Amino acid sequence: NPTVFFDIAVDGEPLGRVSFELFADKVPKTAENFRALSTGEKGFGYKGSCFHRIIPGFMCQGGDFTRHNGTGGKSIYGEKFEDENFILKHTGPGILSMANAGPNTNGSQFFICTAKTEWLDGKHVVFGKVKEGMNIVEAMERFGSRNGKTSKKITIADCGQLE
Amino acid sequence: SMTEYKLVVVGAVGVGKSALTIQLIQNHFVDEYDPTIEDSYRKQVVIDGETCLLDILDTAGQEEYSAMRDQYMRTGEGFLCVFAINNTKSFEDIHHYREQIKRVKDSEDVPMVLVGNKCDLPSRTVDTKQAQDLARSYGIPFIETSAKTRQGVDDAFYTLVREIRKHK
Ligand SMILES: CCn1c(-c2cc(N3CCN(C4CC4)CC3)cnc2[C@H](C)OC)c2c3cc(ccc31)-c1csc(n1)C[C@H](NC(=O)[C@H]1[C@@H]3COC[C@@H]31)C(=O)N1CCC[C@H](N1)C(=O)OCC(C)(C)C2
Ligand SMILES: Nc1nc2c(ncn2[C@@H]2O[C@H](COP(=O)(O)OP(=O)(O)NP(=O)(O)O)[C@@H](O)[C@H]2O)c(=O)[nH]1
Ligand SMILES: [Mg+2]
Repeated sequence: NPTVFFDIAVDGEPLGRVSFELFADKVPKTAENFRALSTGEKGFGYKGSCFHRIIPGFMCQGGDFTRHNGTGGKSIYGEKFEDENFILKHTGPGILSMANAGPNTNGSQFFICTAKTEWLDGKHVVFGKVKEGMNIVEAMERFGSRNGKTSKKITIADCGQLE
Repeated sequence: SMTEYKLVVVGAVGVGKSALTIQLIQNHFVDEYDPTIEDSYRKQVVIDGETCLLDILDTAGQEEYSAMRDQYMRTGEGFLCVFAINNTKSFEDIHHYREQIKRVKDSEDVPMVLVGNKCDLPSRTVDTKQAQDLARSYGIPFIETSAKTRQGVDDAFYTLVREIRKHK
């Protein structure tokens, strides 16, 4: 399974690096989309985009690099692509899963769980998990709120694939 | 100070609850889809010559969280029950919202307005006559709206305030 990283910044100040294992063995199409968006090899991707929704006790959501307002994003397969499978569950903190607006609407938005979110099982495609730097994701919660609006700009300052 | 009215906007996902509310508050049409978690707004208005403050709660249509609606139904004074005229399922969902509000309030006499939104669209599947008949059986007003053209937007929120005033 491939590994990717995000270097997180807060109002332009470094916070730290989070790394992810992508479950290409179980969700290869979904893992590949996230991997390519993290390297930027298609000429677009996550670099410079923000975590627009952070809800303490639940998750951190980001990935809208086309509209920068929580409604956008696109995959490497087209604006949206189908749900690959729901094999993996939202079992606890660190799970990496696809955001969507209903069935078969995966784009580039994703979320990282900071707790178990089992009611999302069967509705959101789980495709990876945090490998290193979970404390960075935990540190992002203090910039969130009940309805997810953030109090500082939380950005992916850099991202890429690890050897 | 002016009277404050606590209004709650409910209905199925995508019927236009937020688009209607943002048109009222900000005079702007949201064409993109930004599904709501929870948002609150305030606006002062003049209704029948009396100035008042609208405190509007814009709720999520997500069916997964239907059991979490009780608290805001307890607090709300009046409800805008919104469906989309091109979405028969959203019209069927209305009965479920009214029954939920009736159960939480334990009353048949709750200030409500039925709102048929997206009347600008040519693809109508819910007839005006069906919705008028449903509102009549509930004893509430029915108003057709478009968040895109602003047709009926003020009227729907103003009518809900008039319903609250008549009830209290
Ligand atoms: C009822 C309130 N409420 C809650 C919630 C629920 C709970 N519980 C439920 C579980 N109970 C246990 C069983 C007992 C305990 C109490 C507590 N407190 C809350 C919040 C804090 O009260 C304000 C939520 C929640 C979620 C939504 C709407 C309302 C919600 C909602 C709207 S849109 C969406 N969900 C999916 C969304 N879609 C888009 O963003 C589309 C945008 C357009 O196209 C691309 C992009 C998406 O993919 N994600 C990625 C996945 C996490 C998800 N967002 C999100 O934010 O979940 C937030 C949250 C807090 C996890 C859930
Ligand atoms: N043509 C037209 N489109 C509308 C109208 N009202 C809303 N829409 C569109 O319908 C979509 C959903 O609207 P939105 O207000 O977000 O719906 P909501 O009921 O608040 N959804 P949620 O429950 O997820 O928060 C958006 O693309 C919006 O532009 C309307 O009167 N006419
Ligand atoms: Mg909304």
